[PDB]
Amino acid sequence: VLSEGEWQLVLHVWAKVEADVAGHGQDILIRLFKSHPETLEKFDRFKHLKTEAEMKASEDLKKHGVTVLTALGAILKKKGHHEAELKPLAQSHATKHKIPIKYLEFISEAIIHVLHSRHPGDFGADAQGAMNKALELFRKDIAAKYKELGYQG
Ligand code: HEM
Repeated sequence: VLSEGEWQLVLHVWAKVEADVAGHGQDILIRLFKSHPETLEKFDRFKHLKTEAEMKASEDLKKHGVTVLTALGAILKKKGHHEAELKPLAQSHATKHKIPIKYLEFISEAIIHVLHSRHPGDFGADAQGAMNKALELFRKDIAAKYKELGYQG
């Protein structure tokens, strides 16, 4: 679990991300779709995007970007009791979109990759440590509802 002090740095650096939701939303995705071209093939609305130029112009991504990073916001505030924000996401993620838990790893890798970029003196080590927990945790709760519907895979 995250201790009081552990959620506090998380909730802290996310208070910063709050500041600007969509540009953040931006990079993260470009960092999924770059490092793991496999992810891209999931998004039926985004695969025309060959290059990374194409991929920053496109305004339909940005606003997917906020969509995603809102869903993550709410889950976080609910620190550690989020088991009611999660259920919609776990459901469609398995059944509609047919996503691997391992792409929820790739994504989780890309987030942190980018709050080290856009967030020094709060996203140092100790923040990076709790942050990775609380996503670690995000996927465990996700992964376990997957088992349930039978897509631990
Ligand atoms: C922090 C990770 C993620 C979160 C919170 C997230 C959140 C959501 C939200 C709220 C939407 C719209 C509502 C819905 O369709 O259920 C969405 C759509 C979708 N998610 Fe995610 N998603 C996540 C991770 C992933 C991962 C990494 C992939 C792919 C490798 C993925 C692929 C999809 C797909 C393809 C859609 C359908 C897009 C469309 O046609 O509108 N998601 N997800």
